[PDB]
Amino acid sequence: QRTPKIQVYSRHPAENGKSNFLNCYVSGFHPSDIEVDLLKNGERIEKVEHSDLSFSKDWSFYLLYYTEFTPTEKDEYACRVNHVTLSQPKIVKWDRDM
Amino acid sequence: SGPDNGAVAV
Amino acid sequence: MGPHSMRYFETAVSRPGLEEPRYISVGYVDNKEFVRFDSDAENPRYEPRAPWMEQEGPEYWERETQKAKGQEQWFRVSLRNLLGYYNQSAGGSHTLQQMSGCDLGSDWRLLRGYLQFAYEGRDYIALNEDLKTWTAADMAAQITRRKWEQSGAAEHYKAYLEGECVEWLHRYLKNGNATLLRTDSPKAHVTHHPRSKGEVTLRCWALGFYPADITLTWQLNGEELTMELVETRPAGDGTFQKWASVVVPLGKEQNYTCRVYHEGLPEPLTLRWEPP
Repeated sequence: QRTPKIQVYSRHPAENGKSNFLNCYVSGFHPSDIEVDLLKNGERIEKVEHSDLSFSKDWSFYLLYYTEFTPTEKDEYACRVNHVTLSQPKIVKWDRDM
Repeated sequence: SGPDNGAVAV
Repeated sequence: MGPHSMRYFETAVSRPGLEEPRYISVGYVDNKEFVRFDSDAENPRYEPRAPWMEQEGPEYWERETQKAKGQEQWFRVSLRNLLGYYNQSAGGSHTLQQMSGCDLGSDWRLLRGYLQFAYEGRDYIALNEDLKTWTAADMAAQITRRKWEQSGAAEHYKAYLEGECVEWLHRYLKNGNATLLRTDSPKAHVTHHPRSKGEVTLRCWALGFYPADITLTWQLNGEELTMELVETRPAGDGTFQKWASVVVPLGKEQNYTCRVYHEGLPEPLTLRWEPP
């Protein structure tokens, strides 16, 4: 299967207590329909924005989901992707070092 | 300016 | 980096039921989106996506919008035909995609022309580099290949690619000059991540750069190292990010150098781990 690849990362280098943007870059998937959620401590963040549908030279689709956020020591951020090629939700945790 | 694929479809 | 280019990436997705397909067309100049058409919009029309496109008057937008309405119908008929070729159910979900465009040479003439299609995300039929012959990828595409060899489709697309494609690209490069000539150089730094077994990961970051073209390398005492490299990713502000990491021995971090190559830089950046 042509499953969605995921990168979860911040727009700027993370510093606890400083406002930033959390990104989930989902790519390499086909067909185009997909459900992407950003999670905070396992709960869906509302009003997450996303880019318009685009595709790469290998035909696969890609999207950027993002929200404003403030990194902290203990809040756990993640990206959850649901797609027809997956047998289950794909969850990738945000790691400020990656 | 994009292509016009014309009258003949796949 | 490289020749100037224009591409149109077009997609139609059929929807289950009596619902007509969704058609999206995206235009790019030098790998940056500059126009978009989406049939799901309240008022479907081509829209400027790069603000320098607002140098075009209302006649341009009307003509391109009419062209998109024609392409949308061509994709609708083509999706219906493909159902027949592969003996699929009439009210299902299927995707037809096209890529078309040109690269310009030093004589402002066509360097390479591109014209290919995919069905369900897989190659279907493509125009070869000669702009004269077709590569059918599977057995259903043989039906299309015969039909298009008979209709002279290659000549039709060769004329667009060598003419209109190249001429409109030259016009867009002139109008978008002030923006297209802007580069954002990468800001680079090295981070240190201790591991078990006396090893350390050194990660070389390149942040906030435009265009996306970049090279990151790691060297041990000036000798190249063949390293984990993530795919270039958007920062969300129009610029890009990338990093490259290596696992090194503890105590020998200063023997490693990262080098960043990008067109915005007067020279490549060389850097190393800077302990506090």
